[PDB]
Amino acid sequence: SIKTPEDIEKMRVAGRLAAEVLEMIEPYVKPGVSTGELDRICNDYIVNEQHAVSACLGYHGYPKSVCISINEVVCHGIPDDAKLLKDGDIVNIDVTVIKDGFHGDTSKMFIVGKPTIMGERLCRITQESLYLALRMVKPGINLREIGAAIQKFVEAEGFSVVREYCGHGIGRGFHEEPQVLHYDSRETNVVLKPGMTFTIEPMVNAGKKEIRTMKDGWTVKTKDRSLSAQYEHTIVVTDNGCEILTLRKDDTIPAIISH
Ligand SMILES: O=C(O)c1ccc(-c2cc(Cl)ccc2Cl)o1
Ligand SMILES: [Mn+2]
Ligand SMILES: [Mn+2]
Ligand code: NA
Repeated sequence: SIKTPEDIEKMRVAGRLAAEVLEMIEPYVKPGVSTGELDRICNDYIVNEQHAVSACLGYHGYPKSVCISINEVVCHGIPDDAKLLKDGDIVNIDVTVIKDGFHGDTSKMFIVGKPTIMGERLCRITQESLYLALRMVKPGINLREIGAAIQKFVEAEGFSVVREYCGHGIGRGFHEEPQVLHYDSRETNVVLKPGMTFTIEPMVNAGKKEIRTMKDGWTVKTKDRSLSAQYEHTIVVTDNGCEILTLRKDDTIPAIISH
């Protein structure tokens, strides 16, 4: 569907709130803190300050408000009061809030304590793959091209792209069409049109692409247990490019990308 100007404004508000949760939580992401408390802090902020609601809580049965994945955990890490961040960890906090019926979806990586070379690199490269994808977004381009570009860049680094998960259209629904693959697929055939709103959220493994789901029915780790990183932004396709709806102060890319 092509969001109307009214819907797009609502997406701007929802996206801003999602981004601000990530900005707000940053100071708390330090050695010693539990992912459980981080989740509590995020939920209180969303509910009490943003007067919004986490879209993840209860989604497909998801138990928490935000997803927090550490190191080898690829995605859907479940916040837990007994899981503490430690020096060297790379942590993804993925937020999705619903405000006035619309969803804002975004995640970023946080480096805890003293960063490790592989960690800094995996995170920087993963974000750059998101960035290069964003710089390609504009009417007429096919999503297949974007997924192809992300994969090419990532694999050039000797990393791999997780295939089981993808970006997605977003709006009044958390996950709407189309699917936004972060790799080249002969199944992908979607030409971008202005007004389309979707996410780009590549999951990149330092090692092999294969994954493993744990036994809590949610946590996903790399099969080989290598590090995995992810960054995500919600965007709206504009007439000559796109507008990042979930941009943060620490983002090193413009909100409005012109072509
Ligand atoms: O960024 C996302 O699109 C995202 C993060 C977590 C999820 C999710 C996806 C499914 Cl299918 C079920 C439950 C959850 Cl929390 O989706
Ligand atoms: Mn997300
Ligand atoms: Mn998403
Ligand atoms: Na990870």
